[PDB]
Amino acid sequence: SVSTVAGLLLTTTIVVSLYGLFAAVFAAAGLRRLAAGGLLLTAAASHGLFDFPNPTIYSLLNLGFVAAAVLQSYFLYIAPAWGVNVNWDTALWGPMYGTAFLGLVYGLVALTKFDWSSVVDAVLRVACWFAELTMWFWDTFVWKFSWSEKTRRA
Amino acid sequence: FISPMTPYVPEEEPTRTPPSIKDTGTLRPASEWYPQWMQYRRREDNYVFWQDKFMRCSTDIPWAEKRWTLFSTVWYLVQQLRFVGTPPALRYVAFLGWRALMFQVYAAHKALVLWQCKLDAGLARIGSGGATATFSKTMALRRLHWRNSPLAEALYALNLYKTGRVHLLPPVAKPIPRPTFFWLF
Amino acid sequence: AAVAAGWHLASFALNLAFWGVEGMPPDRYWPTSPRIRLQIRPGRYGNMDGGQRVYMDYLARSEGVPLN
Ligand SMILES: CCCCCCCCCCCCCCCCCC(=O)OC[C@H](CO[C@@H]1O[C@H](CO[C@H]2O[C@H](CO)[C@H](O)[C@H](O)[C@H]2O)[C@H](O)[C@H](O)[C@H]1O)OC(=O)CCCCCCCCCCCCCCCCC
Repeated sequence: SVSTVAGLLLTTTIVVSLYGLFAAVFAAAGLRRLAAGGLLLTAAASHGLFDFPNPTIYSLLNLGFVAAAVLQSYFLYIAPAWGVNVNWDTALWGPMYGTAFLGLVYGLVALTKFDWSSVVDAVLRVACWFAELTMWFWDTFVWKFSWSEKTRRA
Repeated sequence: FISPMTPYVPEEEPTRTPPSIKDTGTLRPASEWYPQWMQYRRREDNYVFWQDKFMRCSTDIPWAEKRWTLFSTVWYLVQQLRFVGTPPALRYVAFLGWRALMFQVYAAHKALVLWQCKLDAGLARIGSGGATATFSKTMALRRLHWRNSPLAEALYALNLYKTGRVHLLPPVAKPIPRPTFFWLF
Repeated sequence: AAVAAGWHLASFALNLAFWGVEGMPPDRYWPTSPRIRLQIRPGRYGNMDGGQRVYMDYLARSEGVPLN
């Protein structure tokens, strides 16, 4: 559910795309409604992957999800440089970019197992390196640890 | 099921230490060290004077007095300032002053109890005509030893005032248990 | 100035009424020796035979006797 990083991306996708549909469809002009109607398909795919239940049922859904996330991250990313403008309609134009982003980082957090364990390991490694830097800075500039600590064997 | 006549009165654990064997119970100061009745008892049966100090302060402490709470945490500071934070010389002169004041308030309470006996006789006359004009000496000692609740005092006074019956007494008030409110006190 | 000196004199008179050790219980959290309170013992490095002589002389001077 919400206890895994891929689950975080999926939940985020669902939330964002729900707000997207509720900001565009609920509120060549019809393509602005078709591309937001497809956000509910994106939400359906992410609610399918929310229980990723034999994994072979959702493996092909994951492959289609990541391939079309790459296709959206091509189309929308080259859209401003190809002539069309994206900044005009915020409440319409935002959630497709957002779900493409979450889709790409899903193809990075899924493809490599990742999980909260690697996040905690990376946070601990960064904090540990900063801890050794802090200890070296203290022992070299502030107060020697042989002076600060209590010498035993008196 | 196995109902033994008298309805079973549950006997809870004591919450206050029993009063000391040198106590008087009458608001009068106790003696300095020896409670003065030992001279009217045989030697080597007066062993229970130190056997009151033991089991009043070492071996029979009620567990309601060992409770750790916020109020007892605050009160430890008052007791510490009294015992190890204030000199015993000033504690001694304050002890003498408190002893003299308590003797004076005991004399005042004794005079008040005698006047309450006179009021007992007056209320026992107004309520039985003129026949009963005495007063209950056991109730006098009960007032002196603080064994009466204010409700018991009012009920007895009303009882005298409208039917007489000097020697019909209210029940003796039970000791007040130590109040406890979780972690507060 | 008399009020400030009187406050200091009141503190000193309170200490005088304290006087000595009487009236105070022994405390298991505060023994009379800091070596008891902390954990300070002599070990292999530092202690030498002559140190007994020097310890004897220091203890004689601390007790107040002019013998060594
Ligand atoms: C011949 C010598 C000349 C002088 C001698 C007599 C003259 C004057 C006596 C003192 C002044 C008046 C005292 C009246 C009320 C007592 C004050 C008090 O609060 O009550 C003091 C209590 C009573 O003492 C202890 O009291 C205990 C607790 O009982 C009572 O404790 C409290 C009494 O306050 C509560 O009322 C509580 O309800 C009640 O149970 C025990 O029962 C014992 O009685 C005893 O151990 O002490 C405590 O807890 C508190 C301890 C420190 C308080 C110090 C207050 C005064 C110090 C004066 C120092 C000046 C030195 C110069 C000398 C001249 C004196 C002015």
